[PDB]
Amino acid sequence: KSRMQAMEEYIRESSDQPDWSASIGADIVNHGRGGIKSLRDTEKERRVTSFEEDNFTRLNITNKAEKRKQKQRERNARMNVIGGEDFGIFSSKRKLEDSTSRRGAKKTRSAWDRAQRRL
Amino acid sequence: PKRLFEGNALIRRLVRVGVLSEDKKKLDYVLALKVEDFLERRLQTQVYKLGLAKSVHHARVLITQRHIAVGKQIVNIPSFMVRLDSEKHIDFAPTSPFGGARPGRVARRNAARKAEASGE
Amino acid sequence: DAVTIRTRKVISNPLLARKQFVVDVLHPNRANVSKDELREKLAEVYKAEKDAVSVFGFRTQFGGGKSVGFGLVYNSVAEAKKFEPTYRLVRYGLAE
Amino acid sequence: SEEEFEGENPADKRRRLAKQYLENLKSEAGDLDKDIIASRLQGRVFRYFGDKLLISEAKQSFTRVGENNLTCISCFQPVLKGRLFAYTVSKDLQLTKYDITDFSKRPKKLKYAKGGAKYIPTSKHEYENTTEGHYDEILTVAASPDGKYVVTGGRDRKLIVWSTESLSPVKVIPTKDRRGEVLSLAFRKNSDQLYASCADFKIRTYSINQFSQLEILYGHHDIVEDISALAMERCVTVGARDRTAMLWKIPDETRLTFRGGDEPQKLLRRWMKEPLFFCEGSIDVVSMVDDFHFITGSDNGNICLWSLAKKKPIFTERIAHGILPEPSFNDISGETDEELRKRQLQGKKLLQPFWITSLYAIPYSNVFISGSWSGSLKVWKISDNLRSFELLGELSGAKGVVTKIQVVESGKHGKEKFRILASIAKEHRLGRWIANVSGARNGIYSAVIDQT
RNA sequence: UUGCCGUUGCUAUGGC
RNA sequence: AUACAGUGAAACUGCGAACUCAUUAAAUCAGUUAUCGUUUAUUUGAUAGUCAUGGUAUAACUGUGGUAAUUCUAGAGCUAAUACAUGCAAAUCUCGACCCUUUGGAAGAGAUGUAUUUAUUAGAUGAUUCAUAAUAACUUUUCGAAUCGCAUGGCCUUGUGCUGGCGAUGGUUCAUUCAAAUUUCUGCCCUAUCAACUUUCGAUGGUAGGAUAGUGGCCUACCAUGGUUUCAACGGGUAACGGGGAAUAAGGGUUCGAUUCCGGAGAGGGAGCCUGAGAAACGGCUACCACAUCCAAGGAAGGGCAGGCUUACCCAAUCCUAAUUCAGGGAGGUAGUGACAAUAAAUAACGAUACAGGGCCCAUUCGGGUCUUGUAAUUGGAAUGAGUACAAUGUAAAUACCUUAACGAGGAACAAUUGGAGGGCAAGUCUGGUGCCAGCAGCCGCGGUAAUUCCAGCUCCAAUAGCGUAUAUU
Repeated sequence: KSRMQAMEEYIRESSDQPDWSASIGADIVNHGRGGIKSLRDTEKERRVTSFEEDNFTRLNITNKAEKRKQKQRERNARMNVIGGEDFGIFSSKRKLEDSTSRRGAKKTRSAWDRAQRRL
Repeated sequence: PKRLFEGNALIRRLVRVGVLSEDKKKLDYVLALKVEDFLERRLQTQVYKLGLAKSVHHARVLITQRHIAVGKQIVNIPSFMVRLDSEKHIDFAPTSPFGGARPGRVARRNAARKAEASGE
Repeated sequence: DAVTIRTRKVISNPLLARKQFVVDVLHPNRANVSKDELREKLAEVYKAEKDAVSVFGFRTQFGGGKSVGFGLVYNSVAEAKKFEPTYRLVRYGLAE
Repeated sequence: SEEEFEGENPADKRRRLAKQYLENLKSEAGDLDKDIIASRLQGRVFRYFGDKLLISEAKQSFTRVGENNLTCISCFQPVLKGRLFAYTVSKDLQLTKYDITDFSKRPKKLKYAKGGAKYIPTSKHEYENTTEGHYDEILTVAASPDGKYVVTGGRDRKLIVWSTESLSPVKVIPTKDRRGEVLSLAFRKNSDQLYASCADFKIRTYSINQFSQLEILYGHHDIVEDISALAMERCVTVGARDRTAMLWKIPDETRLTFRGGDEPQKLLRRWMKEPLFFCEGSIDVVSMVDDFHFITGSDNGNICLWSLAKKKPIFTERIAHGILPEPSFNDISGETDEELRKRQLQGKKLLQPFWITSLYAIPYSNVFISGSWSGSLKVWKISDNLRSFELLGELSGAKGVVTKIQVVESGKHGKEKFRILASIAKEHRLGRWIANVSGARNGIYSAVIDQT
């Protein structure tokens, strides 16, 4: 819920760990009509394939969930994702400081707490 | 923090898309971006620029007739946006007669008719 | 022209006495691989009979070239009869 | 928050906010089940023999070969009639089989197959290129670990699989592309699977016993010069001018990308805080120390030790082979005044380092060998903490361009005898850029090393 | 040990 | 199969069968208790000593008939039970004198189901009149296997004696589980243009009883009198299709989705009743009231939902219910008709030759600016999508999807639209005139419909699977 993608991108810079990119052509939704798969789509597809390979069953498309997915995710991918990169992240009104703020335990309210943090 | 993190994110993904250069990593350069910068990333334009086609219309015809394969898969949409990692791998499909495959139906009919004429 | 078969996640289930494995069937310049010929191939690989071998759930990748599915190999034909469902027995022709 | 941390730089603020973000997610955020599932169902370096080796007392035997420009050598060693073989491919379109079993004696030629101009196809239509022989130069060769087959590939855009006994082709496999020249071949260890790296930015995987192609992987901005693979189904490729090293998961068609990113200005600043720094132009050769570590040689002489967990190299040995000799002062200018000639030498700027043309790491071990046209192979030992390597020894027997280095073992577990075979040629296997190297003969260089 | 040549052994390595 | 023995219709037996219309703010709901205040079909764990085998009454089934007739009926004849009815002193212990002889054998003295109702008497828990054990009785009073299939058991006593193992279905009480009923405290709108409410179905308690599965004014006698509160008791409005972090979320919509509880009542309408572990039953029965159907006019039976201004396939998945693996499920899944809002393409791409000397831009005109352009001219091979169509995959089956051989273009007739601007023509027509003009216009001319190849199909512009008009409005 508090995961945000600009944060994830800066963490992916500051890690120094390689990030397991896929091959060049495997990312394309069918013949370029859907486009390049976004990172969230690839992660979800990996999770579904792991689930199917574990249970030895392939999920039939439920009517309501499939209709909701085709109405929402495909339209959002066409509107925001441009060549595998989504730009609706900047049009969104969510706030980074809500996640980046300490907001709870170890918020350093006490002056002696600040002194202990300095020490 | 909003400016720091989202400006860095926006600049990085614009670079990965390819409309923004590697040395042009500023928000004012993001502002100075224009429509033609995105239009040069179209697969029709990219095929023409790489020189697989003699024109943009020939490039569109090649793409819609499925000779062009970007990476592993054949792309048949001329409006496919091409990234920095993909622009080197744009090439003719293996199934295409232009790159490494059997000739098409026109050449096969012509060759069969010529063979029938030679037999006659 | 020969098809290639890669078996992954091979798990032995002694309660059913089955071998359960994900099958990656790699097929250049071929449409897809028939299940009967594939049962022959896995039967010869695992040294069990075709009647013991069972495959299902094949999904073909975009652009062809790879079909991923699930495969069960039994130890006995009669045990495959008594554990296998009637619809897959009809598909395989083993039972009416 | 901002008032407390107002003194921070922008990058410092980014770091502290990333730290607070990670702490918030760790605050906001079956194993036995996975274990008992896996019960119903990758190795480090195990052999440590760098310190035990004696190198100065090792013999050096350089055997001449009539072929021009021996591009590659591949050695077959049996795995427990016990014979050890080698196969050498040259630019003279010739594949030669040798027996290397007796370590004391020179390698003995058994037979040879020479392609010629008669193997040029008449159709040239990119799928009729199935001729039995090679019509263009052969760059690389590999020997299948079971021992029945040897695979040759080169600039003729085909892979020819030969039976070892008759040295005759049992299969020819076109790459089916106008642009793809097979630069490097690597067999998966104790497997029939072959990974070929082509110049059309591809890595093709074949199963040789079935003579089929499993899949092709598309990853590089430039040509894929070298590929190396250990026992598990994965490989490491290097491209030349993209300056990346790629670790490919073969079944998952995914890749880890490693980029050097060295800055000579930064190195000069580091030295000033504490010389010639040549920026890296291309990565040529790669080898796998184990399943977590691989080592790459570049054209600026850099030998880099890489781990899978770190994008940057762990270690870098710069100008490992040396700096090329200064150009002749009477040749460079052509004026009468020798002071003008010395000025036109322009000092240290025209100096260029040696390129690591070959590099082999003995698998699951700390010893690796680097070869260039300096006239000396170099043997290096990786430290036990695996962060760095040092130079154990220098083998000065071979003179010329070292195109390919292989090591074979024949001894007891207490006492192992290692034979190092390098295919020495007068020219680089890719091109004729390197000029007039002094005293270079085409041949096979063998060094036999015994541990203490 | 080399396509050829030369030297050294009768095996070592200089040239093309 | 010389009792039956395989598979089994019918029947008996057993188990299950627990959509519409109205709007309440301590009510509901949400949690939280309590049940030392209660009921149990099932599951699970315990639990019972106190005739080699009893008597019937019927169904299905035979037959004889009545009715216009119903799942309607009467008379006569049959036989079964895990149906119904009936029904059986020994053994184990304690105290064992004494004997030997220590473990031991024994003179003897004594004891001994369960349930129901009540009176009396003595191990748990913080706590009991609770558990349990007694004593005297009581009961339209029970329960303490007359059952079934797989094995043919081990003895010697070869008696055809003794008794031999795995399982079914029963049955008693207690516990458990599944529920449920009450109960506890904690929480939800506006308002005094709403200050008294309750005894106006008893209001607040006490005693006794009735009732219930059980506490209880739940009800009934008798007896006291109370209980709630301007801190808003109480009342009104609430659009209360409401609210509940109830609910998975919102994996970067500004607060949005999705799920769940709505609360109650009814199943032509009032009322009474019944079966079950669980219903005041979406079942049935009686009377009453209103509809309505068939009839031979004597009688007989019945209870709506979708549509306008409804189907097919299936238990394969998911899960549940039966004597049960198997059966069944309009739970549940799948498919079909259903442009609408809106999608990604295509309707051609490269050339070659010939011929011509003009093409375009600006400007009121006068004019000016510019330079490889024009052609309904010919011609060449290449490419492939729509389609046609083989298979496999896919699924209970099929469709669809994925993959996919074989065919698939010159008028590429494999025939794109929609709107706008401007001409020109006749032995033609109409109108106005100061000859020969001006205007309106012109599918209509003079012959001709196999008749004619004609401004060659008159030129130009724009959007393009879209594109106009009308009205309203910024």
